[PDB]
Amino acid sequence: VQEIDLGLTCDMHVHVREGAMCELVTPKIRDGGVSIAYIMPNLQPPITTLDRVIEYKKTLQKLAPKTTFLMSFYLSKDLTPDLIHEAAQQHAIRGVKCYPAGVTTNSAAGVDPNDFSAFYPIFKAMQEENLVLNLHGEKPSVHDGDKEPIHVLNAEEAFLPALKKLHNDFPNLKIILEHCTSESAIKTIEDINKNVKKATDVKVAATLTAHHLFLTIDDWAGNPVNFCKPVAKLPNDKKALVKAAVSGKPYFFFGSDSAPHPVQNKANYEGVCAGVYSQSFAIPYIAQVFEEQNALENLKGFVSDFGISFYEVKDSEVASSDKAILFKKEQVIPQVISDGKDISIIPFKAGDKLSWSVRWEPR
Amino acid sequence: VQEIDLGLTCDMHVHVREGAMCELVTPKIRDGGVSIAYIMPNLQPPITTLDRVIEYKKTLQKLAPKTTFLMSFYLSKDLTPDLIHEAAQQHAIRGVKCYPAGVTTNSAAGVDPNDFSAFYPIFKAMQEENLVLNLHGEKPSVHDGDKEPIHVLNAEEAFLPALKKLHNDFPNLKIILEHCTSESAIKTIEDINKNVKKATDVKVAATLTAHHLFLTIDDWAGNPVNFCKPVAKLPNDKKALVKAAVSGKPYFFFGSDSAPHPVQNKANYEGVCAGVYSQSFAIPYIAQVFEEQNALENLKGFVSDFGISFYEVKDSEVASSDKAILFKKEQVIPQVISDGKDISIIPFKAGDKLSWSVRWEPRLE
Ligand SMILES: [Zn+2]
Ligand SMILES: [Zn+2]
Ligand SMILES: [Zn+2]
Ligand SMILES: [Zn+2]
Repeated sequence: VQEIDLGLTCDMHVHVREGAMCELVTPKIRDGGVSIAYIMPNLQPPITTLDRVIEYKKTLQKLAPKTTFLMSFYLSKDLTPDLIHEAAQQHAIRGVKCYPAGVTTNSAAGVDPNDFSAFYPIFKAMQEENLVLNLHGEKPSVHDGDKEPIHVLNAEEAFLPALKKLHNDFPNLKIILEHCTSESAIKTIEDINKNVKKATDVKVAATLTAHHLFLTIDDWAGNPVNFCKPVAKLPNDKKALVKAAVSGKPYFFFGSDSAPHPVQNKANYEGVCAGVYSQSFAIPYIAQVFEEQNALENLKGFVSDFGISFYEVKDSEVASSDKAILFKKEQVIPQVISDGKDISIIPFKAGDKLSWSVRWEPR
Repeated sequence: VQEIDLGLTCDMHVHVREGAMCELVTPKIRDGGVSIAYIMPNLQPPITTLDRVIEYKKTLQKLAPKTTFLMSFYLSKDLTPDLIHEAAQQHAIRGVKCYPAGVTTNSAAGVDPNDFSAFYPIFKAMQEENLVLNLHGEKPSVHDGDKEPIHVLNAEEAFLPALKKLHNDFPNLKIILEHCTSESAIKTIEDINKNVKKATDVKVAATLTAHHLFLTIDDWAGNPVNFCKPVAKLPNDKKALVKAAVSGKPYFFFGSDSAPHPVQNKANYEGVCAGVYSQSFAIPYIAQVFEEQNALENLKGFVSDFGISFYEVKDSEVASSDKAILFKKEQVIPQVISDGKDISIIPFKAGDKLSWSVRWEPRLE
């Protein structure tokens, strides 16, 4: 019967796809306890045009009238500085998401993190419009050449100098290292923020998923349902991520990277789709971690305050002022999330018990 | 055509299962270029009795009369020193294979490698009978307690102290660290063999698979068909394995760990079966590596000489004196291996090119 008032919760890294999948999962943002969602653009084809991002947002709002949607473009050679200014001036986007080519779902149209300079006109326009640059910070794999090989376990660490160069070259650009998975990345974000004294001083932040606070390599070795990018790494990495999430620092906040796939796309003998589905119980998953760490006092900062501050979400843009309330009523995660038609998704931690449930309080 | 006479080739780590799968796969030992096969025992139930291992060998010999079968027991709670002596004296087994409990396929009846002491009477009997102790050298994963976490990436390295203690405590026992996957393991096998002058000096050997000479973690992360145990690890590990395989050292030789699974046991969202199926093109896979490494002169040692020497295979045990001839005919690995009934297997490197092919020639002398 214990309750925690989390206010206007934020999930700053959401995939809702299109079609019937989108109709199934978009109402789960609210059901999982999230008021505000930052919507990723890696559709097929990626979202790179104004009319597409406008229609997509209106489609989400039709499906969930109480959810606040922040939208993004997919970083691509199709983008122009003029397009960035137009989209920003119409409040059609809040940021631009960068996928390195080949590293994850629908990243074939993505970029080379060896030649980010080709997108400096875009970053310049984003900086002028106070838009956020979201990075999938993994270098593409390479096992040859003059250089130490890059593989799924060190690809994030190998990306960190690209992060530092972007922050150096665009010091007023807000940049997010999305879904951090390595101890090395946590330390880099902390070191970048060494001189920050209030939350509004943060320019470079990192999001943390629910599933990387639980998983290590042992959990997805043999279990495609736990396979995502960046891959869950070693116990020392998991410990560093959990310490960061409960740290109370303004430069870490919640982004689930909830990535829904129909079960048949996870049960492949080759080319398994990467992604973990956590939307249905997003805030309860996080509460489990914060309870185990005796850090529930810091839950609201991680899932509400810090994301709102970083994205400068105004009360005038919220779709609903309802507050998310956690209450300590145990529940069992179902085996599947289904639309009763052709889509079944296996949820993260299917079959496990969670100590907290989430409801909504007006005003 | 360029040809290499590989003679009596051996694959010292073979799974052929039972029933219809066995009927499909056992003929592929010969088709893949292998004369001598060491047959692993992790059946359901595991092979732990004399009559079972005798009847199993008879089944295999019927399916492949020209293949030489060396048999093993599974290291289980039920094994007794008297049974080791009995099976050895009847030439019913050449060794005993140890699976750490829970680490891989049909390992639930296996051991705790943290307390091997309960099996020391078995190892003493094996040592007296000159039987080989085959180790799946991985410690089971542990994430609780206060000691070192163990996970799929360091479980082999974590096992290496256990290997050294067994070698120290049973210095005359032939021991194989099966399917090595880590640079750490290669270094340990190399240092155990620091003072070895000829092949017959080797007491502790290691087998290397075909697929660990190709694969890294990147290749199985989203590809269940490439998932096996021990998992393929980092590029630095694969570098060490390939260098060991072409080293010409007598303490490394070929064991495929070819592990057939029906495709439906790989296309799972959880509990993907561990194992790569390499039998159908076993020797051509290895030839690919030795060619790319410019070490084809060392191929015969890796796939024939060293395994025959370590297991002390005699001409009198040999089911057929046919010689395996590698010839430089490019070929394309199929997408599926099937029996035309209910079984389809995805072979290793399905769809790829191989520079070599294999055929058989009689001994005419
Ligand atoms: Zn991503
Ligand atoms: Zn994502
Ligand atoms: Zn094994
Ligand atoms: Zn095996």
